[PDB]
Amino acid sequence: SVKTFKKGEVIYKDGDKITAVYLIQSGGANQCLIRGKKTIDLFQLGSSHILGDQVILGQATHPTSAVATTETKVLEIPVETLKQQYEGAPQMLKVIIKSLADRLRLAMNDVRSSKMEKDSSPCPEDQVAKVYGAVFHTANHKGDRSQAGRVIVDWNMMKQYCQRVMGDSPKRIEQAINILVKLKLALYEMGKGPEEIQKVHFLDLGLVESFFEFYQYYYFKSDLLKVDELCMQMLGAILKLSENEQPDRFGIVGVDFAKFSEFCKEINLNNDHFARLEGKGVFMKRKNAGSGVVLQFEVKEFRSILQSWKMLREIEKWNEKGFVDMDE
Amino acid sequence: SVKTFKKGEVIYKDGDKITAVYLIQSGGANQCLIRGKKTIDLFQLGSSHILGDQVILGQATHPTSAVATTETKVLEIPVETLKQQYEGAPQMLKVIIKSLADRLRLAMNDVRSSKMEKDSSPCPEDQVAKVYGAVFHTANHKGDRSQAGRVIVDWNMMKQYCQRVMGDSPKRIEQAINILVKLKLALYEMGKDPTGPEEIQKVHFLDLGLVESFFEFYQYYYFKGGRSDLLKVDELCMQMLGAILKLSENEQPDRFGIVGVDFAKFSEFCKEEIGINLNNDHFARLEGKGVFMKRKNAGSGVVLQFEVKEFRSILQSWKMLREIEKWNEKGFVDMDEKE
Repeated sequence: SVKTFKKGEVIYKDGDKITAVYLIQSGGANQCLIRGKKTIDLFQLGSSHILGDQVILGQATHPTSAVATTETKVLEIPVETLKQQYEGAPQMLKVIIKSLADRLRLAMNDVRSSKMEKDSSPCPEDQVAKVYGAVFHTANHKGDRSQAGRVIVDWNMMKQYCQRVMGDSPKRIEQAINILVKLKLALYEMGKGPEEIQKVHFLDLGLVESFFEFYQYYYFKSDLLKVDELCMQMLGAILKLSENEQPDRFGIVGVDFAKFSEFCKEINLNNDHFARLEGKGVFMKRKNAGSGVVLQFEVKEFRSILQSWKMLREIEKWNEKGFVDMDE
Repeated sequence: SVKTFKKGEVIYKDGDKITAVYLIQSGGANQCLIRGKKTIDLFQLGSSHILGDQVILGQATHPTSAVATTETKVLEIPVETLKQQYEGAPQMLKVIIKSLADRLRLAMNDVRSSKMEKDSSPCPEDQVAKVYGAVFHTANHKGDRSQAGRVIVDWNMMKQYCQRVMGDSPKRIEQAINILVKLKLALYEMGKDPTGPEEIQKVHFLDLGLVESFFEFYQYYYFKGGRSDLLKVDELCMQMLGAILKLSENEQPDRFGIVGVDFAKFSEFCKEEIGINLNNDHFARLEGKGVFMKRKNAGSGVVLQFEVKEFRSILQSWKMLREIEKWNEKGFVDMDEKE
């Protein structure tokens, strides 16, 4: 009997009685604590690991939760089989196994109590700039640059550098670069029984530097770093509307109020939506022409603002959930 | 046979080959890392635990030292007894043990890792390469290069970019740059704020290459493994390296960078200047610190080949390590020490 779990499926929840013992034959199980919508990662166990062996200690309940990180095939072992095979082991191996499991228990205890002792959140407000900063400088100093504008960095050669020289968890680093690839700002070269990432391609570091400079500028001194979904929806709606208009000499593209008002209804535009938009950074140069009022603006400004807003939105998605989902 | 240790006795030291395996029948044994005066307590095991069970998975050297915390009685078990008892065990028990011990290693590393975050010392070890990697990069990416040979950085901009993008307390950054200034590798442009005791306005980095060399050295030797004594700057080794780099100062290197020094002159100006006869033991020390040399019998005698760049960078990094130790002790960097 082998059990096949799909990616993201719950193998067992914290508190459930151990009905069988799973030997991971392929894939990966994330031992964690599913906490409402947040999922605090504990450990990642690949093949030849045993889940639910706590029954050796006489335990009846799973201490942690486990989630499949990939299609995970495990071998189902009857609990009493493992029980009677441990009870019938030579005395010294019994002592060694009890000691090992007991110490692992204790270590699991401090781990859970520590991971929750501090860091109330994945990506704290005081680490956004810092984190990406790390990424940037790493790719800016140790990356292959002889290509058409993309910077290639060995995955391990970054998991090292960002953790030793920059002081950043490789998990948070991977999640930030995951946000980058989800916004088609970066790419993942993969390969290598198992399949792992070998390199990472950064299409554009400039945007990364712009983002962390902007975040560190507003955060260390806000009403702009709170991304309002309505304002983003409006910014993205007007950006598409102004996509065809001719860029001016100074680069000011206007939009007739008629089409805009209609689009917004796609609720009812008034000056309060304008004011809510103002506090988010985007300013509208209102002008009067024969066609009525036209909302002139610079595209070099509004495009960058929408980008940084998408960045902040993905960071909020990272904080609310605990990780970055790239399937949607 | 049962061995009875008194409170304080060392059951074994780290690095010692496991010759025996002790089953704690009573008492307790603290597992730690004895390094001179500093003692890093890791984990404590009482009765019904086996010390030395790591030999199953092929450790063959003790990962940590073990000291008895009270009167402790242990049963001595031969290593080959346990190894043969394990190799003849069912494969199910083997995979159970392997998975258990690997998961225990993972959780132990997660505990030791999150404990070093609580370090309150001025410049923790695991932070050294982070502090300079932060200083260097900032000065390398925001510094004004108008004056040749040096990189000028505004002081407030330096502090802010280190705190907000590199995540470093401005006090620690200031003390690291103090170490830099003290070693003639940086300067401090003094201005008068609107308030006259003067005030740091800008910092001049005379040599960022040395900074990168040092933090690469440190990141490469700190995260290596259990052998973390390569960072202990040995006064005996530093004196000898300074002596040999003072000797080989008028030699021209070829495309590899190597220069020579008469083994004669080296030993003679080593005994008559320091006070020791050069022998094979001293070189066993500088070899374990990172100082390797090529001996070749050609012409006048045995000549010692080494690239001056590597040895001078190691000497500067040794200065750095000694200053970091002084900083950790005093709490600041006395820029007027003057050894």
